[PDB]
Amino acid sequence: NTPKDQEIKKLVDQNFKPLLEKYDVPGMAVGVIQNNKKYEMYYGLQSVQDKKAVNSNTIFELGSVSKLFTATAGGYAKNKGKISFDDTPGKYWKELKNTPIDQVNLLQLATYTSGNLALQFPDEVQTDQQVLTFFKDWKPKNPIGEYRQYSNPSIGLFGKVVALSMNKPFDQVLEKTIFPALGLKHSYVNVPKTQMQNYAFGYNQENQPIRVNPGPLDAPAYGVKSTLPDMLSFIHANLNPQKYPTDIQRAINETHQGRYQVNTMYQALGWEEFSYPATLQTLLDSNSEQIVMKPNKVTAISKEPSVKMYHKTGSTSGFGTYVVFIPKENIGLVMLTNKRIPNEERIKAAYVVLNAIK
Ligand SMILES: *[B@]([O])([C]N1[C]=C(C2=[C]C(C([N])=O)=[C][C]=[C]2)N=N1)OP([O])([O])=O
Repeated sequence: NTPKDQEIKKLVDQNFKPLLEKYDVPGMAVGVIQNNKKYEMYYGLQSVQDKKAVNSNTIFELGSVSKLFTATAGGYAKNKGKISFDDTPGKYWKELKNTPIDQVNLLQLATYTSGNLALQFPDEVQTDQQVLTFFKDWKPKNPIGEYRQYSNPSIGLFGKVVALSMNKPFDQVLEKTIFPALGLKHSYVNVPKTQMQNYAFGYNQENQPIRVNPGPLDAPAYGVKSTLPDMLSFIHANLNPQKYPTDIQRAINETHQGRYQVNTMYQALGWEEFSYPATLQTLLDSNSEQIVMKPNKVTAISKEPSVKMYHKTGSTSGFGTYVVFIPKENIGLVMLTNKRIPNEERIKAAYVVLNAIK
């Protein structure tokens, strides 16, 4: 009676479109993939001052969704035998050998359980020497492996170690190896001069234009930029790993493996994992201030569900991201905004749309 493309458009209009007015968001891209059919919805402006409309070429900052590519790079290196998750960083970054940080394994760095790493490096840490000094001077606090504290330095160090293991800088690992293996054409650590015209401005809480600041180990933690079509291709790879070459197939499957529990949230590699079907409140609880900002004692997985779903939020000063996929239903959703909106609104909108689709 109404074509599938129009039904998805109507659901996204009902649930995502009102957030633009509510939070004064200049631009938004919402993608759905179902049964290998991609649906792209674009709203508003990539640049207010240049009057440039959001389109399929628009490049957004992914923020912490960048961690999913770092995790994928880690999975790739492990399954090629370049690293083991039981290894310590000193094995690859020789200047960390026999330092206290060398008592933390790569899996613990990737999944934020060092027991003494905060969300950000200190502001003063900028250069490679300052990053090295920081990790050399690092001392434990909580028992290693027992406490989850969401941390850019933690997965940043994991990223740097993965890069050393593949004998390339981290930016080249993604741009030359991982992005091409996933078939991504417009995904960047460094947006080249020829694509700056497609790079959206972010907008802060006063709707002033801004972009991400350079930082220590930024690329592996929050430094990736992508388009809606690329992020839908990335969700396709996660929904259909069997259709990709062996190396990247095993990489993707590695990122789906739950490592521990924090109540109903299973920490996989980058991805957060949930028993499917999941309640809205289970997905909302995953990004509570308690889980995101504070240390939490982890428990061993005591119930492994047969059927799972996965999501990840991402924010920079000027951009919001949300990606979610459900293997059982062969469906996923990407939301990109050039203004931060509350995580709860991203998760709720996606939940209603993915549960409403026939
Ligand atoms: B990640 O996005 C955690 N997160 C937020 C940021 C960040 C970085 C900047 C910047 N200009 O460097 C500004 C604001 C925020 N880095 N890492 O995960 P979630 O939990 O979705 O915030």
